[PDB]
Amino acid sequence: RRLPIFSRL
Amino acid sequence: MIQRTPKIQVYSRHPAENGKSNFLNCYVSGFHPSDIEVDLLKNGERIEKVEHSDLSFSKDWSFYLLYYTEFTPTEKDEYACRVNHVTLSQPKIVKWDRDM
Amino acid sequence: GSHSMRYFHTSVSRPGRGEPRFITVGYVDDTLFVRFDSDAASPREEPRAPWIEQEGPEYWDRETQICKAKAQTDREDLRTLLRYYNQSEAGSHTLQNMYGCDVGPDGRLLRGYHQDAYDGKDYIALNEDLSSWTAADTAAQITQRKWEAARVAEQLRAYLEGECVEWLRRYLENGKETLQRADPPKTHVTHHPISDHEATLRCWALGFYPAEITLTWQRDGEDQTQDTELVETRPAGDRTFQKWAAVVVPSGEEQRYTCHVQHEGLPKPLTLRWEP
Repeated sequence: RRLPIFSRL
Repeated sequence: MIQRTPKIQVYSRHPAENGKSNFLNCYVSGFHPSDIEVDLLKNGERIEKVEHSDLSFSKDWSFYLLYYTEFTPTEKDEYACRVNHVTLSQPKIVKWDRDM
Repeated sequence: GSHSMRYFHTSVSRPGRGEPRFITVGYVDDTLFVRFDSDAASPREEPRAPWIEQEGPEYWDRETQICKAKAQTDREDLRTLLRYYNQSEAGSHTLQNMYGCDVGPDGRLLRGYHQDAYDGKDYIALNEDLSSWTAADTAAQITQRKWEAARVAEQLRAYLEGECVEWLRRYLENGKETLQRADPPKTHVTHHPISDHEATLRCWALGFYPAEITLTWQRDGEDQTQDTELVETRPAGDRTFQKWAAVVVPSGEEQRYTCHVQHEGLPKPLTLRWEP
């Protein structure tokens, strides 16, 4: 089950 | 830009037995960047419908991929892997040797 | 045993040839179980091991949605990295991400990971504390500052300590037939004449799972580390792996050489010799 969090560089 | 040239192994799934169906594998690894061209050869000629795994990479970020197809080794038939990559001045051909 | 779950992600730009291609795969130990490829005709997260096929439609929608969102995200990030490193827009570049968790046999968190690389070079990594960052250079320090401001590490830690560990555990149970079976290597030694004066002894390990293995030659009980050719562990195509180690042996010395095999499917380390 994948990480649903997105964080831009 | 830092580049890393692929290590190349061509080998069978099970030990070679003449007349027995098998798989011919070409595993390429340790390479960057990811774009790469791999052919499997039967007597100098490209085998059609060769499959490959999905791009993954190692703890050091270097890429690996497996190319593979069904084959039936014989005494006289010569098999090989032909690889092209940005670090290679020409394509590299590694001959299949059933002892490796 | 001890186990791990890892997700791997690669985006490769290709200016003039459309948007970057995004491929991502999930593993439990050395078993691939899911894949997504943005170049597939109909990109979905697809099963690649039988024990994941029982997850319902809602699993597949959610996983697929995440993959598509990270595909777009990576595209923005690849444009940012061009700015950060003062690069032209004409070249192809790579952004890789890996995250996941290690558990011990009791199922507890041993280690979390979340790390990125750009053009094959470490960029930024979540430290083992799951609370602080290692930036590789001044570009990545800009990311670190943004991620510190947004308390990103806190969110990663919660995933890594919670869902990562709980679903790995679920997968280990559902794939207990395969994931919790170690296949011992089948081992033999072969003899390959080079000249009148010497021959190669090649110790083989075949049909083993998982991939971790030690293969070593000794001479009169001394490790021959500098004179051993050790090939990289390679997949057979049937879930299992292969490996050999070879030493060049002077004629008549064969029985002075012993091959040593350690693997988790072996209750004891093996010792083998060439047998003419």
